[PDB]
Amino acid sequence: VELPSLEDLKVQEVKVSSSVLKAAAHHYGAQCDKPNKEFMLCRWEEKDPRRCLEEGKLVNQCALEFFRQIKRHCAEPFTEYWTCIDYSGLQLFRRCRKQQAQFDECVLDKL
Amino acid sequence: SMVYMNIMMAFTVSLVGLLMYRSHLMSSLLCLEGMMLSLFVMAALTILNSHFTLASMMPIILLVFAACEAALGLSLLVMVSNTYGTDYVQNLNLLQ
Amino acid sequence: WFEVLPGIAVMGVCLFIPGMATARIHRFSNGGKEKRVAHYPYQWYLMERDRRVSGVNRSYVSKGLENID
Amino acid sequence: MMLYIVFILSVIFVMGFVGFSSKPSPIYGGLGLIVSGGVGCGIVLNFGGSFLGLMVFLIYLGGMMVVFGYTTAMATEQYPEIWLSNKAVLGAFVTGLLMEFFMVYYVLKDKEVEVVFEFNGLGDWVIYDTGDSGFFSEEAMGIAALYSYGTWLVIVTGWSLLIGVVVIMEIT
Amino acid sequence: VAAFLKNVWAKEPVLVASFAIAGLAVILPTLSPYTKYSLMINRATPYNYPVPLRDDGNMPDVPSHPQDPQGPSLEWLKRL
Amino acid sequence: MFMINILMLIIPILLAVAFLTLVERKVLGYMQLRKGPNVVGPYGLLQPIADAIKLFIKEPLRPATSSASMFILAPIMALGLALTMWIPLPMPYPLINMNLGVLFMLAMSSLAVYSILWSGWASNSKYALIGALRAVAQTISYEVTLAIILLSVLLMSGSFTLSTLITTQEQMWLILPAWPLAMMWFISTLAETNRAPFDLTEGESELVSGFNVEYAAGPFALFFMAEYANIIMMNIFTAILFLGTSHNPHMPELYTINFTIKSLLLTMSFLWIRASYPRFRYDQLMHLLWKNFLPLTLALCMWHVSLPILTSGIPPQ
Amino acid sequence: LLQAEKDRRVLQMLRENLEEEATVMKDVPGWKVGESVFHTTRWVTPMMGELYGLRASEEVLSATYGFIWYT
Amino acid sequence: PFFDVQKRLGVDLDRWMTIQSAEQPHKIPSRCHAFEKEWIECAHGIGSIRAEKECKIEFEDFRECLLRQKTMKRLHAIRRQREKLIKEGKYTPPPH
Amino acid sequence: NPIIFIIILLTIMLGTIIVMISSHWLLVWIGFEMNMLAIIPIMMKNHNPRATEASTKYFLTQSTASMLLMMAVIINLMFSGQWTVMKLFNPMASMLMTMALAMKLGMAPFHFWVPEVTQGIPLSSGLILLTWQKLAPMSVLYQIFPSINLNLILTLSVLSILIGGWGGLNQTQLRKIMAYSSIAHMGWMTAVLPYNPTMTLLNLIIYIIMTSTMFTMFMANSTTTTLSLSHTWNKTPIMTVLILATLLSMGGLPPLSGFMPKWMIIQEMTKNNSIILPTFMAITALLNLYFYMRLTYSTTLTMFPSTNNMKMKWQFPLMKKMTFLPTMVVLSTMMLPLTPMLSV
Amino acid sequence: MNLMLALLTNFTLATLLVIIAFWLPQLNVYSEKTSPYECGFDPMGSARLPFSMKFFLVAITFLLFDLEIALLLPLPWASQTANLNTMLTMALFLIILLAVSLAYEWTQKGLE
Ligand SMILES: CCCCCCCCCCCCCCCCCC(=O)OC[C@H](COP(=O)(O)OCCN)OC(=O)CCCCCCCCCCCCCCCCC
Ligand SMILES: CCCCCCCCCCCCCCCCCC(=O)OC[C@H](COP(=O)(O)OCCN)OC(=O)CCCCCCCCCCCCCCCCC
Repeated sequence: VELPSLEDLKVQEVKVSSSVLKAAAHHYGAQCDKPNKEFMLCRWEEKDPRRCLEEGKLVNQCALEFFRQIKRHCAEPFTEYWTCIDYSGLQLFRRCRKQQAQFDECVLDKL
Repeated sequence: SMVYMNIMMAFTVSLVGLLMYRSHLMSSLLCLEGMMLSLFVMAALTILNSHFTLASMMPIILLVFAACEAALGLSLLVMVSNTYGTDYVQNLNLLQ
Repeated sequence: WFEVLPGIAVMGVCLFIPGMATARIHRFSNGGKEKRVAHYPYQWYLMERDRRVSGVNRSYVSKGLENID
Repeated sequence: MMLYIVFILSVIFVMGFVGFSSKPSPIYGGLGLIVSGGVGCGIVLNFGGSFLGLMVFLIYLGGMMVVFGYTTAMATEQYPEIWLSNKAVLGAFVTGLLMEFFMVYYVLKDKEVEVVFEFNGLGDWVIYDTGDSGFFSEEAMGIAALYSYGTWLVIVTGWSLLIGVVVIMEIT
Repeated sequence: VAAFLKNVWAKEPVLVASFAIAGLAVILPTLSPYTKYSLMINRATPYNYPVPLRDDGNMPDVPSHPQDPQGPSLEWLKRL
Repeated sequence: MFMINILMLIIPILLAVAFLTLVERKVLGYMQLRKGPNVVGPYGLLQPIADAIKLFIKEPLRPATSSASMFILAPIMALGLALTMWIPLPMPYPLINMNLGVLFMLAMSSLAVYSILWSGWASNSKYALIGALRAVAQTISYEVTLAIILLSVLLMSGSFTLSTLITTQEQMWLILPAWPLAMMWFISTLAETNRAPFDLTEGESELVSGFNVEYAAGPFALFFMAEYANIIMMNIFTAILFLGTSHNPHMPELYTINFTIKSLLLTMSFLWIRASYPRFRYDQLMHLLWKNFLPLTLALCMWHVSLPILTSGIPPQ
Repeated sequence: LLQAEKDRRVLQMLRENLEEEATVMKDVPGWKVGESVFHTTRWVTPMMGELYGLRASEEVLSATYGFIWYT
Repeated sequence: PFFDVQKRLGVDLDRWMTIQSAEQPHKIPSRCHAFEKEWIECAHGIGSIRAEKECKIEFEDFRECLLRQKTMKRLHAIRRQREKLIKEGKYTPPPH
Repeated sequence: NPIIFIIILLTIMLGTIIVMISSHWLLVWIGFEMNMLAIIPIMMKNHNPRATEASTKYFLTQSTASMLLMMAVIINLMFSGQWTVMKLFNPMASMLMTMALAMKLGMAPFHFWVPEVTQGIPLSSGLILLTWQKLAPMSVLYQIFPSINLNLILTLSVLSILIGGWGGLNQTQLRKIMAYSSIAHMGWMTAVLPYNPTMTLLNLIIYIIMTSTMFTMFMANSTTTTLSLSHTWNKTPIMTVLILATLLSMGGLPPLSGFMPKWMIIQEMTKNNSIILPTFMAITALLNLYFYMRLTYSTTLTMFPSTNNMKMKWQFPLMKKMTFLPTMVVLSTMMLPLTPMLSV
Repeated sequence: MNLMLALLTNFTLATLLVIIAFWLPQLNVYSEKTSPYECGFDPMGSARLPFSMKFFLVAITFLLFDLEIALLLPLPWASQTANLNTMLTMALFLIILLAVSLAYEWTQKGLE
């Protein structure tokens, strides 16, 4: 077999934790929809994940800008949102249901 | 790997000299129920790493007969002691 | 109806210890947070990922949005 | 704690059988099975399937091993003895006990000796060999027990047991 | 026969309570329209991942945007 | 500091079985119109620390006509499974998060009868030879009265873990939708763990014949000890299953306070039954399992299969 | 995304376990570098010994036996 | 003799739990699912007496997918390629 | 007792159908598992202490012969994982297969399963039910057939008639004389099975007929050979002529139809340039005839009907399907140009 | 790796207290009459353990009712499923298949 080099690796890796990744996570996937759904056809409809390395970076690079937008515009209700849901045990969604609209007070409106 | 040689060495708990002999026949029916778990385990190691997803209902059903089988065989071993009081495999009357 | 209450009050305390002890070990060993549970093998995959990227060697320290800016 | 925790269990399980495979006076025969049944369940409780191991305690070790000891009183009630206090027990205990080590001795302790005894090596972490991970469905092993597709299976095994009582409702 | 359901319930009301719960248990799934919702709930719980399809001629429905009015009616549960 | 947690659970519970032997008789005393242990305490409270040292001074004979390796192995397996069963049990956090641990209770409650079959055999003759054979026979028959109606609530819980068994009861106190099963849940553990009305096990048992009949106070000191460890453990298992308390993650302190108060109340009933009712005369003991207990348990089993379907109320897992 | 961050791990793992194998020994009674065990050239999944080779010291134990016997 | 009732009238008595790639209740395949579907494609209308000596390629790799016999030997001999030269340098790779 | 005697008896043949209706080694395990569960009551019915000490010698012989079969399944579970009933893909499996199953059909090794059971069961009435257990594993060797070692299946079959022959010249008890020459008629059919496995079933269908009609003749009183004397001049002299005809037919003499198999089965055994193999066996079944002659020298020559006891009454047993057995078990040799094109 | 050190603590504390309570004052310096008086109130008892039929059928009957609760065991896992008319009508079969095995045996139990 033949493999790609040590280059086409070492991309800008999203270094976040598990709960802050699961924090937004819901607004995330349902509005990008060009690089990622096509990446599934690049993995399901043809196999051998050694050919399919372009769109693995197309899903990654746009996700870099998703968190870059949320830091500049509104991060004050965001950081307290994944604070309470990180108060752990299964990461339930019915505990911080009260504090969910204070995050989404402007995500529908501001941006 | 070596997790199959042990246990395929442990399948030799039949060993036929001690599958009907010597007396106290309960010692022989012992290894008949103890020959299971050398089949219940040797199946379970193979269905589980190689994700078959369906054949793992077969080790559940492997116990269900061999329990009912040996329970039947244990009924008759009372009947040999109901007539005597001792099982003692060196009882033999009907020749061959 | 009086002297039986001290007999209760030594037995009854003796089960208040192990509930308070274990609840203040997991919350204390992992720094003021509950302990991550993992029933399904997908749920393990988040922790073992998070150990590789959190800070040193732990599944109980956070990274935050401000980490990657 | 080691990588060799599976291999160190199974040798006990092999020596569990040689405990009762020879002739131990059938009340220590129970102490050959319950030892092996737990140690054997120590193997099966790896690899993912824990429901399939914990049933071996309930239906085998909980069900059959009472009745196997609920007899040996109503029959075979002679004056009991212990194994290894006689000459016919110890003469067969050592016979496989060497091969219980001798099979281990050269399967891989040599480098490769030579062609026929080196295809299967001990260790290392490829005993499980299940990477990578899966999904949030089950182990699985979890979505396997089915009152779906198999119906001909259950309609026999249900009905095979129903004649199991009627055979024993007679002679006794 | 109408006394037999009252002159054994004066002697052994033990197994009579068993048949009364054995019956009226097989009967009811053929009765209420709450069932087949028990199969309708149980069908639209996604375990696996939805792989997409490809456009080739058809184009039957359901374009690249999911929040368009594209897919079937499983949104009666949020109103439920 | 995981090792300091295990010792923080074995040691504070040996007091609660030693300070139950004292409340065994004060509660049983005011039913007779008489005070508790009056003179040594002052209130009694210092009785068991004096009543423990006497047993380990008094000479632990072995019987001359006894066996050796069986007689001193059953008290090893007595305290083993009497204390190992306390592990997977949430209050509010368990020591161990087993995926399926409700079944592990029956994996622990099954092997306890395999010591009675030893000790009745291991020592000696007829007052424990046949007299313990008919004590294994009652304890085996009350698993099928037990394991069915333990499964009969799991069709409504959803799965096998115990964290879901507190989640499903946040608004119900589940003794109400299953109160016929809750009756036969009680009497099973009242007879399986060898207690006062169904009492051919211990000392009411022809009033002379027991498994305690031969153990001098050396090895005897655990048998009683270990045994009293089951009876506060089926009570800690009933009150996590039917009468479930409320869990708050921000305040775990108020869980245990409202929790230990409840298992103590059910533990009173094992004392409060003994001062009312006589025995059952071994036939009628087992005459009411098959003929009388069992066919109702299948009846509600078929009831609890169809009712989650014909309500469209499937529990999620 | 969690898929596309996982497949990048093993190709790094395959490259270092081959490139730091191809510099170990080049014997004429030795191996070719870049071969497969199978005739068919198609991307089969790797194995535990493929990813984690003869190292087997600490972290390989936590990889296999991590989900089992506890969080 | 093999009557084969279940081919006449279309019930599956079993037929589903037989092979490694049949149904998969929630579509989780095995470790060698790719070679089952490939090998059964070989011998379908072939009468299996010429299939033993003609196909012979799609079966052998599938046997070696399942046990990993020579893959473990090419791995084991690398422990003897190096690792007598523990003391003769070439740590390879340095951590990490 | 009467209705439950059918439900036990009904499921015996329901156990063996699943052996034949199966594409899956798990179901053929269940198939003749429950046969070994549902024969044990039929051994018992009148509760005599030989019968209880005979079924227990029957039992564990067919527990191990069960148990090695499941060992043979799990070996080729590891190899290629297909569970259809076909060739077994491993010579360590098929070797363990065939000489496990050789106990249920009992061949010449795995010896005394056949005399020690059938002798002295007080139910001599039937015990025609030991024709199903010769019929279930033969339905398994029809599929496994193109995977054997060709030496073991002959060495169990060359020993079969050489030791099933010698074993019974030293007998009087006519249940043993029926128990013997039941290994011999398992010797002729599995000597052929590697070569054209049909024209094996021809021998089996003949063997069911000729043996079933032998037991029905025996159900007047007959226990021992000396009792086989005292019914010519007492019960019916037409019984003596009938019991002559089937034995001389079952010996293989060409005026009757037990010569129908061999005559056809050597048409297959040579045509495969194997000549020293049939000439051994064809001369071996000759002292399989010295059972039958010296049995016919008892009843058909008025050998001492003494101890005057008159049966002045008629007979009312149930000789079911008896009027049509020695009319297809004797006279069929002209009427079968192709029985082996119906059964093929 | 504590499961497995969650119980080997519990058994080595169990076998600790046995030998300290039993075996340590078993080496004490008293007179210790070893005469055959150690058996209580059944002095000689020169007999073998006799067979009791009504206490054998209790063993076998339980064993055949114990098997098909393990068939009945994955009923809560058989809820989140596909086709459920099959799942309901097959689950009701085994219980009735357990129930008939009562009623036949129920016409003859004996003094159990
Ligand atoms: C007289 C003194 C001499 C005797 C001393 C020894 C006595 C020991 C007796 C102890 C008997 C207890 C055996 C109980 C076995 C059941 C253990 C079990 O099932 O644990 C539950 C768990 C199941 O896995 P899971 O729930 O899915 O984990 C969550 C993953 N997210 O499983 C796990 O969490 C991890 C599974 C692997 C853990 C290691 C294997 C457990 C068994 C080790 C001991 C072997 C048994 C010894 C023989 C028993 C004899 C009675
Ligand atoms: C159509 C809609 C659906 C319909 C649903 C209807 C629901 C109905 C629910 C009924 C099922 C639950 C009731 C359980 C049955 C009771 C058990 C039983 O049957 O006992 C019968 C027993 C036999 O004796 P008997 O028949 O009376 O004959 C002697 C008379 N001389 O006689 C007895 O009474 C024995 C009494 C018990 C024996 C033990 C007593 C010891 C003390 C126990 C005290 C327990 C107190 C409560 C337990 C704790 C509760 C939290």
